Amino acid sequence: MNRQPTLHKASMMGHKVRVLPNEKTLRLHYANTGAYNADFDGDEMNMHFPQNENARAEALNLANTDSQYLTPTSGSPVRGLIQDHISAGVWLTSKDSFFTREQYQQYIYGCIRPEDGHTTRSKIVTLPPTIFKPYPLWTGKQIITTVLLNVTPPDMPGINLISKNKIKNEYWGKGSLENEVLFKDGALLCGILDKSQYGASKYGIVHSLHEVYGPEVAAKVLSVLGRLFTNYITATAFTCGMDD
Amino acid sequence: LVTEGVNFQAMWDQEAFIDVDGITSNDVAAVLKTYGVEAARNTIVNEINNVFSRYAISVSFRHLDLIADMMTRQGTYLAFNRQGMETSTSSFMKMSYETTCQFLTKAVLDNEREQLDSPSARIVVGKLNNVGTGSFDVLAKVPNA
Amino acid sequence: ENERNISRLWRAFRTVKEMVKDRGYFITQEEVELPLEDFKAKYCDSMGRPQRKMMSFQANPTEESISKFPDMGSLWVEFCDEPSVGVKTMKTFVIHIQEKNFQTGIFVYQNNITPSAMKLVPSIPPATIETFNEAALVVNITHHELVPKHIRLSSDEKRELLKRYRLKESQLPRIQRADPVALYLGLKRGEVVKIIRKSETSGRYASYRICM
Amino acid sequence: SSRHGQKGVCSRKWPTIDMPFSETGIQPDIIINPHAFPSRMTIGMFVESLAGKAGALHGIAQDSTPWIFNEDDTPADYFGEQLAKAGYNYHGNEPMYSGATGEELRADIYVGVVYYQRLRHMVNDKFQVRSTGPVNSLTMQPVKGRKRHGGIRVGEMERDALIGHGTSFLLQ
Amino acid sequence: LSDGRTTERGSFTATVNDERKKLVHEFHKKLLSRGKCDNCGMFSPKFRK
Amino acid sequence: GPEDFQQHEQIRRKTLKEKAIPKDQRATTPYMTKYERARILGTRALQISMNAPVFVDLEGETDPLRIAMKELAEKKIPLVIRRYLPDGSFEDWSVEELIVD
Amino acid sequence: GYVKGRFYSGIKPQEYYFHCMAGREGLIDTAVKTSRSGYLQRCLTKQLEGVHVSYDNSIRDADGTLVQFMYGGDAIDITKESHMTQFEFCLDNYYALLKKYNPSALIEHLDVESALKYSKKTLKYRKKHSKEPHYKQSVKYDPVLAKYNPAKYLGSVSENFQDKLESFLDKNSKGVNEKKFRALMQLKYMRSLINPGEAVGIIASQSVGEPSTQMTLNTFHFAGHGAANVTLGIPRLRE
Amino acid sequence: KAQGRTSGKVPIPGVKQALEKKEGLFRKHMMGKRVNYAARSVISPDPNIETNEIGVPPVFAVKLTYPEPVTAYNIAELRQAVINGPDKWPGATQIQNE
Amino acid sequence: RASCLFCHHFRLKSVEVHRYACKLRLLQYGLIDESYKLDEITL
RNA sequence: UAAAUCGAGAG
DNA sequence: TCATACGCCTCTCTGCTTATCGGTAG
DNA sequence: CTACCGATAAGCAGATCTCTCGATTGCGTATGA
Ligand SMILES: Nc1ncnc2c1ncn2[C@@H]1O[C@H](COP(=O)(O)CP(=O)(O)OP(=O)(O)O)[C@@H](O)[C@H]1O
Ligand SMILES: [Mg+2]
Ligand SMILES: [Zn+2]
Repeated sequence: MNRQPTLHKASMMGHKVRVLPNEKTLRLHYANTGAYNADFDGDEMNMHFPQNENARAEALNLANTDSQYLTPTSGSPVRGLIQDHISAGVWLTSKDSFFTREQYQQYIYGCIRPEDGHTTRSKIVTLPPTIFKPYPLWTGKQIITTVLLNVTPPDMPGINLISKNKIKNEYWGKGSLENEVLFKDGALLCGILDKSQYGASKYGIVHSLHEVYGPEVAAKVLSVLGRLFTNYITATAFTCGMDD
Repeated sequence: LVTEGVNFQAMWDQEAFIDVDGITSNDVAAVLKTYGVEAARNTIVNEINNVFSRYAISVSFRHLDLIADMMTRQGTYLAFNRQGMETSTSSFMKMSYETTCQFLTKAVLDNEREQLDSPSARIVVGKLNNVGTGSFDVLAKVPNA
Repeated sequence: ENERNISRLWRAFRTVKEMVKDRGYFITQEEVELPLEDFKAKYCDSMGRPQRKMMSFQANPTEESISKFPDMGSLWVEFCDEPSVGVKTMKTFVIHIQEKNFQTGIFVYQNNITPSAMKLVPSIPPATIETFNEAALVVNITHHELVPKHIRLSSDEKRELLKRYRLKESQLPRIQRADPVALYLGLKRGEVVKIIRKSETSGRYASYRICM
Repeated sequence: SSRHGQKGVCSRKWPTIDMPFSETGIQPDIIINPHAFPSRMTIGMFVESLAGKAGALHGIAQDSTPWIFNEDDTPADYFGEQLAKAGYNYHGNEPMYSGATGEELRADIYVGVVYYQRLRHMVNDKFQVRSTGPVNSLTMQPVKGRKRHGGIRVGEMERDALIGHGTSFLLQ
Repeated sequence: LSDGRTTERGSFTATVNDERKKLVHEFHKKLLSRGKCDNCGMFSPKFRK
Repeated sequence: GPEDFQQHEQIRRKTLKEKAIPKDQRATTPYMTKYERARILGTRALQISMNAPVFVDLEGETDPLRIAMKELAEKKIPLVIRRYLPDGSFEDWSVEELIVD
Repeated sequence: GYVKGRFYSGIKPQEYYFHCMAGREGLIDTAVKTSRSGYLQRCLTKQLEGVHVSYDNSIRDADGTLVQFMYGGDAIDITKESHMTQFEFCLDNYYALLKKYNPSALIEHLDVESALKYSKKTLKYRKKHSKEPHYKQSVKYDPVLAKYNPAKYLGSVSENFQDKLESFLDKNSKGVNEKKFRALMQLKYMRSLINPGEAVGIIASQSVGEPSTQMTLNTFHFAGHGAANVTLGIPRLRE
Repeated sequence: KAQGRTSGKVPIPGVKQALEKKEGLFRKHMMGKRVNYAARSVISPDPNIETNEIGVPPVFAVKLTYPEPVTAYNIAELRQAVINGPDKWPGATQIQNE
Repeated sequence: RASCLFCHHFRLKSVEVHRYACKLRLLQYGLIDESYKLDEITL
């Protein structure tokens, strides 16, 4: 799948095919747009179909989109969610967001479908609420934590990552520590997940997940996060207006 | 202290004011002529990097090192054009590049036999490439009698 | 003006001394780390004349250099007192090269050289006569930060390198015979040099070039 | 496209039920992502949406010739007064509910009416597919052109990117 | 040929190609330079195009 | 049947034998490169599709590439990789000695 | 041209005209730059299309002429270089990285002692001779990468990477000991090596050409008085 | 190199002109060729594909084919494809004999 | 040009063309050093 | 079914 | 008188290459 | 004195991603009708 002009390697990868029986446009996920340098814009791009087993096995392995997470220009990552998934993550990972048991379970199953192979374990496992009484209340950071804990393969420790994001501590109030993203044993405990975590940002959560669990787990995490922030954005939509 | 021209031998006399050991020049040809090929490669890398740095774009030094080494592969300040291209074993690559007529006569006058090594020649003759998955063969272990 | 000329002469003398020491002949730190006062005391007349007749010397190889290159022989450094290059003045040194059986000779001229000498420098093989300029030796090029360290490789090391990388002599990166460091090292054609580049991503790493 | 250079291909025909209905029952016929605005700074679209909403509410036509409003007669205030008089939100927002979950959205959604033009670049004049069709004569390669059932071209850049991967069999 | 530095087909690399090209160019320039053919000492007519 | 072909065959085999690097002195990467893995998988898939015998349990699999990946996981691929050095010499590694990832 | 208006309250007619001027210049430059970079990228890739990493870890052209003995001097992939300096991150996820790498199964086909011994000897030699001038530093022990294959000898790492690892292990005194962490990171360096057959020349040409398409985004005009005023950007690349 | 032209319309290109420029034979017919089995269309987003797949329209899915050779394991799937035919996806368009 | 119509040789000296031919023959097999070492056989 | 020139466009 | 085949009918960059005016040895 | 060797002055030659549409195609002349 190629778009012109092909200025580098990433502008021509090999995608698996999903036959969507609706209309006549090539439908592309949202992470690839950063590498392909296209907008859904009237933009057009070719789709070549290799016709022998060597080319099949060599576009599935050497030219596949998973292997092109980092561009060779400087080693910086090139994939990641782009525009509204970032805002959805900023709103969901803020400590002002609490979810009941039903909302928590629905948000988890909306992206960790075990029938398609999204999660390794055959049973979706959840977390105890952050507020036991008066009534249970989870958190968006708990949503991220259990998403990671479900996609991450078992018999392996979590991600111990310490990073930062672009929103200063003064924006969240006084005495706040939301500028420092902290992962401990695979559980998100501080800071929000803005563009600096998933996207064209170095040493983020997705970059660390890639470097620890291989590129396939990073791709799965990217897809799952994009699906989760999509389902969260329908329930609590993001809007801009004249008052802003 | 920066100047607006290149002449090293003049500042060599002014050792009292100027430390002659750290005289680095923007120009590459003069550096090659007065300091050697390796200094030319170093200044090529530095000049090709400082333009990227000024634009806040990061390019790993392996790419620039490879470019400089390819540019000074004959001990001379070569370039990426037909005037610094004719020194190549494979002719089909140059003919595909440009001036197909001129490079054809220069290859047919001396009966230049080419071994189909560059990707351009292999593409012309329709052979499997030599870079990547084509840099080796594959054999089969047949258990006969 | 004579003070500046003497300073340039002393800098050229020190550069020649360092060049010979790098080439691999027995030169101690004496006569190399010679201060300007010592230079005026020894290589200067009652007025301050350069007296380049007295600064000519013969350099002998070290024991380690002899072991490395058995064919290496003695060298002679000649300073031209005549402002230009004279045919007879250069011919005297040229004939003395084989009169004393000198394998190598170094010539330092002031301004320019007659082009009959250019046809005459390769007249006594295998003895090599390498010519230099007084204004070109004011600053040692190898001392520059940009210039890496060049080490000539013996026949054994060159053969080992070629066998290890399965190369032909012509497939290595080339260094010009007129390169300023090639003249410094006195590299013959076919002699592989070793370069230790201070890479930005690997610190020290060794690269090889062949003189051709 | 709108009248402010906001391009975009239609993505999906969102069913009316899944469309986010408003308090009054109006389900918008076109959804534009809010992220398109910060980079292009087309605040004219924001002004036009609420101006048109006020015009449709009051049954009047609002003029929009440049340089009628100034820094003391801001159009946002001018049409927000009309919206408030009609009884809607002064900032053009509208209480909206998600059509899939039925619960009220987190914030007040910005709604209005804007003039929209359908461009002539339909997808029926841009899509091609070739398995095996007519070929050339002196090169035996597929012909050029969509109307001729011809193949697409992979150029020097595409070949370089195909060998940049190390993929030799893909190139072949 | 005996010690293995070159086979009977001849070794052809970039630097030997460059040296051969330079030698041939200099040979042509020297050929076109001097008249008065020294094999027999006779001037020859000058061609033009 | 001339000796003008026997001599050519003999010299060809002599040159090929002098080209081969003995197993005791090959000095390349013991790991299997990504290109080598991809080419091995593709060639094995081609052979399987062309009705070559298989050694793994075909647990309801129809993709020759998937069968090749399963064989590579079980290290039962009967293929030998001839890594080529720039001069022309080659070392005959096989998939068994080569270790993946 | 200094317009005091804003896109929320609108811009006056003269400010509108000036902003139209600026937008037109921006669009003209955007149109020009894309065509400008194409010839540079094409020439670079046409010349460098053949040079590739060989099985000696020395990169060279298609015919065989050597360009570099080691890719950048270290032969490590730029893509996999990302987390070779993050010693804190590697120490934190030691257990996950060890499960990923499995040093137990990477022993029967590896040599561990010779490269490590030579690396220690060379490191002590450089530390003893560090306070020496660049030209006077006579080479007695070449870098370990020169002799021992980094893809077959554990511990044959770069001088920069080894220096950084030793400095980190000395400054940061932490169940993981320094020995196991050093072994894990040496295995990480071994696995983070560029594979033979990489189209390094194509990669270099693309990585030098494509970033030049993002040129003139930052203008930084030479507003200084009597400055260098050296040519900048695509013209400088062309020269 | 041709000589002689007063007004003319277009000077017939020589065999050299057929191999020289960017539109010549080399740069237009071996350094890059038109390809069979390839499609092109407009792209539209889809956050419901697994970040590594492509949304192939059914119009493309009925024209682009792959030559799968029949085997013991492929017989059922390919028999079903042949029965479905060239119009009902998944299906087959040709059966290349031995 | 650069040819003689009378003796039917080049206008160069036979010794010079022989030296050039020897240099080119040496460069044919790749003896890039012996070609330069051949110049000092003026005697 | 072609081939060239010019004109209008999309990314 | 008058139609289709034959005969043509003026605002960018890098080198390389040739010719021509100065100089040195013999 | 004069030929070989250079050192400009001028001219010459070669350069400066894909895709979709539409339109168009010479005067000039000279003899058998
Ligand atoms: N001459 C050219 N060559 C290659 N691509 C071109 C081009 N002219 C236009 N394009 C394409 O036009 C599109 C414009 O996109 P860009 O301007 O680079 C990102 P943007 O500025 O953020 O757009 P936005 O303001 O709509 O958000 C690109 O996809 C580019 O490929
Ligand atoms: Mg686009
Ligand atoms: Zn004659």
